[PDB]
Amino acid sequence: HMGIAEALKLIAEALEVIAKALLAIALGDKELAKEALKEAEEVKKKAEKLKKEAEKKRIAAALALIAIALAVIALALVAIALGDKELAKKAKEEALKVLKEAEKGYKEAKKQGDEIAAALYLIAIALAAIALALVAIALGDEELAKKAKELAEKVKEEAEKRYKEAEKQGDEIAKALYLIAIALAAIALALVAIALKDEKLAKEALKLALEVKKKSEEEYEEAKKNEIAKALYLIAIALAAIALALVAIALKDEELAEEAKEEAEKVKEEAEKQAKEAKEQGNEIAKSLYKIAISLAEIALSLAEIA
Repeated sequence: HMGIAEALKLIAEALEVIAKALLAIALGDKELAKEALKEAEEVKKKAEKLKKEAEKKRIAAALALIAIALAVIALALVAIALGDKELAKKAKEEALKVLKEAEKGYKEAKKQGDEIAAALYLIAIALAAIALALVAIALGDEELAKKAKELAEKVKEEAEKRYKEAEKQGDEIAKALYLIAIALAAIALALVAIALKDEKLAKEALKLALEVKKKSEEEYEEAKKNEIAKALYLIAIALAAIALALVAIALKDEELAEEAKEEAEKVKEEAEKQAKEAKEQGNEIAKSLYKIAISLAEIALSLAEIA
């Protein structure tokens, strides 16, 4: 309850560091990169702290690890911004450590039958593939991009199958979290297409993002008649807009970049509206998630202007 809210706060903070690290890449602004770097290690330390507390007491532990994975992603971006091979190699170590913690926590969450914690660990696995995809870009590592690609395909196939089993359980939060995982899988694929200069894989990631976008939009109005599953469907839509912008970057397509930017503006409006409503009614976890959705729309806009 309280440990969940601390984790969501940190996840929001890390998303702000990622937005800053992204802008530093666009502008070549190294002061911005050093700044984000200090913020991302502050976040990772606080997140590494909350992960021990929640384990020594499960949903907040996976949320703490998500924050760690998001901090590691900001590290990989800063390494791209500064051209720092040492930092990239540090991000590689940090990401594999996340991948190990998220594979173990995912394994026992399926045995224990904890559907939300499993969906949350599966998300952290997808975050690890994203981080590895960025380390591949920084280092020029083809084999690491292939490792990332194979990771993202496993997440996709398993999130799709576990999503249909959450439809048969009436677990709408897990249904949203598995949609988010498929959206993160599309993000990892567009990054690997960028890293490999691969056009067929970007066309693949594009078909995947459009599938998630259509499904998350439908599930969002269905949930509108939860308030948490509602905000999670919005996050999924924001994450799909991020993948569209990435494919607009990888294919050098401007109509796709305009379409990605227009969806990001649409989600932002809806999230601001919903967050206003959740604030007045005291839906603190929902307000947190709508906050997270605005952050993701901001990241999508950054990429959309880079394209």
